[PDB]
Amino acid sequence: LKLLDNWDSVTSTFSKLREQLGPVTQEFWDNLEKETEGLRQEMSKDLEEVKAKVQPYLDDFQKKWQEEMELYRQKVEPLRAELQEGARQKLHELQEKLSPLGEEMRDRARAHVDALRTHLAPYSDELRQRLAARLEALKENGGARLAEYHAKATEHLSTLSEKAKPALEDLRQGLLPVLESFKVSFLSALEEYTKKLN
Amino acid sequence: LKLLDNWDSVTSTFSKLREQLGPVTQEFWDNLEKETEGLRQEMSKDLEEVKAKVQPYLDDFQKKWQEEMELYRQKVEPLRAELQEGARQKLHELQEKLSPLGEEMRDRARAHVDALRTHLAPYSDELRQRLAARLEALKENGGARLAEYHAKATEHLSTLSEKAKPALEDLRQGLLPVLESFKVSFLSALEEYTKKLN
Ligand SMILES: CCCCCCCC/C=C\CCCCCCCC(=O)OC[C@H](COP(=O)(O)OCC[N+](C)(C)C)OC(=O)CCCCCCC/C=C\CCCCCCCC
Ligand SMILES: CCCCCCCC/C=C\CCCCCCCC(=O)OC[C@H](COP(=O)(O)OCC[N+](C)(C)C)OC(=O)CCCCCCC/C=C\CCCCCCCC
Ligand SMILES: CCCCCCCC/C=C\CCCCCCCC(=O)OC[C@H](COP(=O)(O)OCC[N+](C)(C)C)OC(=O)CCCCCCC/C=C\CCCCCCCC
Ligand SMILES: CCCCCCCC/C=C\CCCCCCCC(=O)OC[C@H](COP(=O)(O)OCC[N+](C)(C)C)OC(=O)CCCCCCC/C=C\CCCCCCCC
Ligand SMILES: CCCCCCCC/C=C\CCCCCCCC(=O)OC[C@H](COP(=O)(O)OCC[N+](C)(C)C)OC(=O)CCCCCCC/C=C\CCCCCCCC
Ligand SMILES: CCCCCCCC/C=C\CCCCCCCC(=O)OC[C@H](COP(=O)(O)OCC[N+](C)(C)C)OC(=O)CCCCCCC/C=C\CCCCCCCC
Ligand SMILES: CCCCCCCC/C=C\CCCCCCCC(=O)OC[C@H](COP(=O)(O)OCC[N+](C)(C)C)OC(=O)CCCCCCC/C=C\CCCCCCCC
Ligand SMILES: CCCCCCCC/C=C\CCCCCCCC(=O)OC[C@H](COP(=O)(O)OCC[N+](C)(C)C)OC(=O)CCCCCCC/C=C\CCCCCCCC
Ligand SMILES: CCCCCCCC/C=C\CCCCCCCC(=O)OC[C@H](COP(=O)(O)OCC[N+](C)(C)C)OC(=O)CCCCCCC/C=C\CCCCCCCC
Ligand SMILES: CCCCCCCC/C=C\CCCCCCCC(=O)OC[C@H](COP(=O)(O)OC[C@H](N)C(=O)O)OC(=O)CCCCCCC/C=C\CCCCCCCC
Ligand SMILES: CCCCCCCC/C=C\CCCCCCCC(=O)OC[C@H](COP(=O)(O)OC[C@H](N)C(=O)O)OC(=O)CCCCCCC/C=C\CCCCCCCC
Repeated sequence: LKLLDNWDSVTSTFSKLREQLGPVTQEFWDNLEKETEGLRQEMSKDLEEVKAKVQPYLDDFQKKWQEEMELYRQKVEPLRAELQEGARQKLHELQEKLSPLGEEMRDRARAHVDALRTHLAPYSDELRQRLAARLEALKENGGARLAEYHAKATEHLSTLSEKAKPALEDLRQGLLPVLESFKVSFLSALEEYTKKLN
Repeated sequence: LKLLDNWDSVTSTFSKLREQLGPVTQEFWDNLEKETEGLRQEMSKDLEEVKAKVQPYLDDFQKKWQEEMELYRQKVEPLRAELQEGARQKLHELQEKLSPLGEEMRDRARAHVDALRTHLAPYSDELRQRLAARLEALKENGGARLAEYHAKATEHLSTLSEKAKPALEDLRQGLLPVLESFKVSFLSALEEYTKKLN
């Protein structure tokens, strides 16, 4: 009955609020009407004058924009002409280098890579020797390491059997009564919660 | 209660671990010896050959570095001159643009700003006329709203006190017996809980 009576206090509040919301909206709408009414009178000024002035405003900016566009176009032509001539000259100077210095770079690259090839050839040969030596050393040792690891694993497993058998059985032998004692507490605890929560 | 039994089992596993550690580390060290010495067989040749590899490699790289460095002297240096003249030309091209177009942009700015002067000032003044009416409406509706809010405040306060009294009465009149009931449930709960956690 707690929530039932408490809800009544909430319901009455809603009723009181609803009876107040009426006048609230009535007066608020009334005040809003004056607000919008004023804004309407203002709209007949704001938009009216902004439209009456939008003509000379836009025409002014447009006129000047046209001048700006004309001036820009009157400049863009000779400017592009200068840029084009300059570009041709500058690009030509670049071509005067891309060709000789380009071939020079290619010719030097020939030597660069040729020396590299003549270096990589014996290098890789010796690298193969290194790999052969390293892999073989790691192989002979690898087999021993694997054999040793097998022994270590064998000893690990045999000792693990001291855990998988005795220790595990011991744990189970402990778990059994542990679970039983836990069952006792769990059973009573469940009764406890149920006795108080219901 | 049987933690001693479990702990002993853990102790046994620790001893078994040590029984492993001894032999395992012994052969592991023997393994490490094979690894260290084995790796040394590789490392000796590796390091010795590294000397016979890095020396002619740095030399080869230095040769290429010279070709590249000297190459850059016959490329970057003259190109710096080509680009210098090109930049100077471009700067001249730009200077002959930033001056006329620069003052032109300023003239445009003058025409736009002066326009904005007679476009923003008069408009803001008209906006002042509008804002005055807007604020006047807001002040009127605000004055009314202040009264409405004041009235509604008293109406809401009366409904609040009209609720607070009986609500607090019923709430306390509910809390009093409910607390006693809660105490009973809590006392029985605690009393029995300590019995299970005994
Ligand atoms: C059937 C279903 C029923 C439904 C349930 C309804 C029943 C609920 C019943 C009662 C609720 C009322 C709450 C208790 C009344 C508060 C009394 C009060 O005024 O108590 C203030 C104390 C703070 O101590 P003090 O400094 O005043 O005292 C030390 C004084 N010496 C240092 C200053 C001098 O507070 C305390 O006792 C309270 C604990 C500490 C308060 C810390 C402040 C917490 C603030 C905000 C938490 C907001 C979480 C929201 C964020 C979520 C984001 C997602
Ligand atoms: C239909 C169902 C609808 C849903 C229901 C909604 C729930 C509403 C009901 C209950 C809410 C539970 C909260 C009650 C807690 C008490 C608040 C209060 O009363 O605490 C008074 C104190 C006085 O200050 P002190 O230094 O002595 O206390 C400092 C003391 N210590 C440090 C312990 C805190 O205040 C403070 O602690 C800090 C507060 C400062 C307040 C300044 C007021 C400024 C004026 C106007 C702000 C307008 C807000 C508009 C929102 C409308 C609200 C109706
Ligand atoms: C201390 C005393 C404090 C005084 C407190 C004042 C309380 C008055 C305020 C609010 C009344 C709360 C009413 C709650 C009752 C439940 C109504 C209901 O049956 O609720 C459920 C419905 C439907 O579920 P749903 O649509 O939410 O879920 C959508 C999710 N799906 C689709 C999965 C279903 O929810 C809906 O109908 C959505 C309802 C959202 C409407 C909230 C009320 C907004 C009121 C005013 C807005 C302000 C206008 C002013 C601005 C004008 C400036 C000129
Ligand atoms: C939420 C927490 C965030 C808080 C941050 C913001 C606070 C700052 C305060 C206010 C700024 C809010 C402005 C954004 C306006 C909301 C727009 C919106 O998201 O709206 C949604 C509503 C809901 O409906 P709907 O979208 O489902 O339907 C339309 C769809 N259809 C086609 C499907 C059926 O749309 C409607 O109610 C329909 C609208 C009908 C338009 C009528 C226009 C009448 C003309 C003039 C009125 C005069 C105003 C005077 C100026 C006074 C300024 C003080
Ligand atoms: C007294 C009262 C006066 C005060 C007024 C002052 C303000 C007036 C200013 C702007 C209002 C615009 C008026 C609406 C009228 C038309 C709108 C419209 O439709 O005009 C169409 C245009 C063009 O479109 P079109 O390609 O079809 O025509 C191009 C076709 N030709 C090339 C192919 C041939 O469009 C446009 O002018 C669209 C430009 C606007 C861009 C909107 C997209 C926004 C995108 C994302 C929202 C991001 C929010 C970011 C938040 C972060 C903030 C930090
Ligand atoms: C951990 C052992 C302790 C070592 C110490 C004692 C030594 C014992 C003696 C010898 C060791 C023998 C080594 C054998 C281990 C190889 C494991 C392996 O080959 O694994 C990779 C496999 C790959 O998957 P798949 O090809 O079989 O499946 C694909 C299935 N499809 C395609 C078929 C359907 O995965 C599997 O077999 C999944 C097996 C998941 C194993 C989870 C073990 C988590 C234990 C500890 C993590 C934390 C260590 C940090 C301790 C910090 C202490 C401070
Ligand atoms: C002293 C200590 C001892 C010494 C130790 C060092 C030993 C290391 C040994 C050899 C180095 C080679 C490493 C990379 C292995 C792959 C070699 C190979 O078979 O590669 C083939 C690729 C394929 O290219 P494609 O022309 O057939 O395909 C063009 C296709 N389409 C046109 C559709 C775009 O060739 C490429 O990625 C390269 C061609 C693209 C050129 C890119 C620019 C590179 C910049 C500077 C030259 C750097 C030389 C340094 C070596 C690194 C090479 C990546
Ligand atoms: C001892 C050895 C010395 C090494 C010296 C090397 C530098 C000396 C300079 C020049 C001569 C060597 C030339 C090597 C450069 C050419 C790389 C190349 O063959 O490029 C071709 C790619 C093709 O693109 P795609 O659209 O046809 O393929 C997209 C189509 N799909 C997706 C199907 C594949 O790119 C293009 O053609 C676009 C070209 C963009 C330019 C890339 C140049 C990158 C080089 C260096 C910048 C590094 C900055 C790192 C900073 C660290 C400093 C320590
Ligand atoms: C239905 C509508 C009716 C109106 C309801 C009025 C009745 C009150 C009823 C219930 C309580 C509502 C809950 C208030 C919310 C708690 C806010 C809070 O947690 O507040 C304390 C915190 C703590 O920081 P602090 O105090 O050290 O810093 C203050 C900094 N200070 C000096 C620099 C400016 O403050 C902050 O987070 C900083 C924010 C402080 C803002 C103060 C606002 C001052 C404005 C006007 C004062 C008007 C009083 C007239 C009352 C009108 C009755 C009709
Ligand atoms: C860590 C990230 C680095 C990224 C850098 C990106 C920027 C690239 C832009 C321009 C190229 C670099 C242009 C470098 C110009 C050198 C500028 C210079 O004087 O630098 C000095 C510093 C010294 O630092 P310290 O901390 O040692 O001492 C600071 C000192 N006390 C102080 O108060 O300043 O040394 C340095 O950091 C610079 C080392 C220069 C050695 C190599 C000089 C290069 C010479 C020739 C070029 C040959 C090109 C070879 C490459 C071809 C391809 C294979
Ligand atoms: C009457 C029965 C009713 C039944 C109740 C059933 C439910 C019980 C469950 C929850 C209710 C308890 C709710 C307790 C809420 C505690 C709220 C609180 O103030 O917490 C703070 C403490 C802080 O401890 P620390 O004090 O040691 O502080 C030092 C801190 N680092 C510093 O620099 O200052 O944090 C801690 O409590 C944790 C560390 C505690 C250290 C001591 C830990 C000591 C723990 C146990 C005691 C020894 C066991 C003896 C055997 C008896 C059992 C048979």
